Amino acid sequence: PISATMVGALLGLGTQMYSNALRKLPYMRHPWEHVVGMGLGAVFANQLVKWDVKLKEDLDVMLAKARAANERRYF
Amino acid sequence: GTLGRAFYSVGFWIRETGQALDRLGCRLQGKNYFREQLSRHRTLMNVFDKAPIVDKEAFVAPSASVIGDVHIGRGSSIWYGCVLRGDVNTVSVGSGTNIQDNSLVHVAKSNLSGKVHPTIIGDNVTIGHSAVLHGCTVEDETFIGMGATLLDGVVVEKHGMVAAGALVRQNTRIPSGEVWGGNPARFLRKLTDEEIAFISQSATNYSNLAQAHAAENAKPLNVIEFEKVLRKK
Amino acid sequence: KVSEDKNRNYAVVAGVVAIVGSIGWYLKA
Amino acid sequence: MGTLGRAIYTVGNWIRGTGQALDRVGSLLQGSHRIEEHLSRHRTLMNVFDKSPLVDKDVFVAPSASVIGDVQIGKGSSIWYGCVLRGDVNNISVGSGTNIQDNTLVHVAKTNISGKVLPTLIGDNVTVGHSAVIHGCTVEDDAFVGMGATLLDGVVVEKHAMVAAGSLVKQNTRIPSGEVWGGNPAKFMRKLTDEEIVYISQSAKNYINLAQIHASENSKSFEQIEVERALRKKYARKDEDYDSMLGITRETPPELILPDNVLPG
Ligand SMILES: C/C=C/C(=O)SCCNC(=O)CCNC(=O)[C@H](O)C(C)(C)COP(=O)(O)OP(=O)(O)OC[C@H]1O[C@@H](n2cnc3c(N)ncnc32)[C@H](O)[C@@H]1OP(=O)(O)O
Ligand SMILES: [Zn+2]
Repeated sequence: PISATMVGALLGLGTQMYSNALRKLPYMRHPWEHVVGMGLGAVFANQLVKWDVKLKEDLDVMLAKARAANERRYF
Repeated sequence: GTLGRAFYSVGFWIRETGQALDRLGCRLQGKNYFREQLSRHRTLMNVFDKAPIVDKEAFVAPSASVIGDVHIGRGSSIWYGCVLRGDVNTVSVGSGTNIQDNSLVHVAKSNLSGKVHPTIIGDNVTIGHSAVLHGCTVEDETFIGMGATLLDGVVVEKHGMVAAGALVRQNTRIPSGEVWGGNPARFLRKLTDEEIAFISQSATNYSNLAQAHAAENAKPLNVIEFEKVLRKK
Repeated sequence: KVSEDKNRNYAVVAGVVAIVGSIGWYLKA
Repeated sequence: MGTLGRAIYTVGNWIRGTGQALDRVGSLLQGSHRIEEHLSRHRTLMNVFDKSPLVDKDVFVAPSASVIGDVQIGKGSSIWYGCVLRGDVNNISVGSGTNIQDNTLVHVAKTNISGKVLPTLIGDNVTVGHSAVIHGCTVEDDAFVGMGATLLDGVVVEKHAMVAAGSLVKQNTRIPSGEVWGGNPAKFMRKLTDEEIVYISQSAKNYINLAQIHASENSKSFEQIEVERALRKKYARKDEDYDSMLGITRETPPELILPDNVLPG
């Protein structure tokens, strides 16, 4: 389907083309950089997904402690 | 077509990558010869699949520019500094025809002013030095004066003569055996038989002269000049 | 036959070391 | 140097081979349609019919110019970019201190239609403007041919005469001294003021000076081109504030300084 890897690869390729266009260069100037950008974007998207999962776990632990501290009031 | 154009584009990506790799390899060996500014002029230049088709017995000066779909026939000659650009349409040159030094034979760059007319040059035609032909037909055995300009739509009927420095306005027809000249081009007089003989004999003399120049240009490049340029201080 | 610029050669070695080391870093983590 | 030097050289060989193979594959994918750029076959000076051009020591010939056949060019003259001097069927003579400007054609005739066929003679201190066309005619000393002008066979431009820019001078027409002719066909326009005579001389001398800097640039070798490219980049901008903090004064290298005779002042 629409995995993180594909979204990241597309974003990285688009980032290399956008950069070339902002510099008035042909869209495909230095194609090996387009390959590098695809790889880096894929890696970044997958790592962002993993980091988001980890963040949620940490937040749940923090929210559990906050609710325990708040429930201590009614003791 | 479109698929050929896509393969041509993707091909350029592979070539760009390979040439970059070669430059890397030369850099690791401490060579900078790829930084040398050498002329990228091509005597015959293609624009995708529109390439020039030149007969083997046609002389083309190395400094001349033949771009796109250009047809040069047998015994014809493209002299020093000439430019022929048929890209939006075609440019065809007949046999035994001389296009003299610094002449420009091209078609309209854009179709904004209507459909782009091709340029047709007939047989045994003489085109004088620094003449401008722009989307016009020039029939067989005609004489285009040097420094003259022919605009799109013009027809120079067989045995027509355009005087040196003339400006033949758009869509003008030059009848046979007439000499037209001036800006704007206007009928001057009729062509005499001696001048017809001169037309044909001049086209023949230039075919022999083209042959002589082709042999001196095809002589192998001299190594001594190369070593002198290389060892300068 | 031989590349003379020593500093260039050391830089090349450093770049290769960085690439192989990054690959090993991924491979062992 | 050393073993590491040899290993890196060998690896560079492998990378070069891979790069050229990839270039070949990319050419195949293009359908072989692109015509390959080749070494330059244009010859600045060429022989034809066992005739060699006789060119003085101090003559600027632009590498893109074409000097062919029986051409004589005298001291201090200059042949500019795109000029074609084809002396294949007759002689072309250029005097001293004469400039033939960009994209100009000079040709001769073997036998004109009627009358005695003559070679092409261009005298001393003559200015010929851009994209002029000189065909089998005579230009005498201290004359001026305007840019885009056309002299046909048998034309004589006399001393201190001018042909206006863009003119068409018909066959056998004689421009006498002191006059300027112009138009299509060329005809008398007015007399030449003395200030214009001084202008003609100044034009010839200015072009003598311009030819020097152009000739010096066009004859530099690859190494000197690289040296001057680096120097030009080095001195393109400045930080005189930081220089004054360091207490140094960066000076423009002499190879980037033009002589004063070509400067506008
Ligand atoms: C040191 C560096 C040196 C160089 O590189 S300079 C060489 C390149 N520069 C040139 O070739 C341009 C030199 N200057 C000229 O040629 C110039 O024109 C010229 C030298 C005829 C003279 O041009 P003027 O500015 O002096 O024009 P005039 O008023 O004297 O002439 C009158 C008339 O001539 C006509 N006019 C004038 N000049 C020309 C022409 N040429 N053609 C046609 N028609 C013209 C025009 O009709 C004018 O009005 P009308 O009678 O109503 O027609
Ligand atoms: Zn000629």
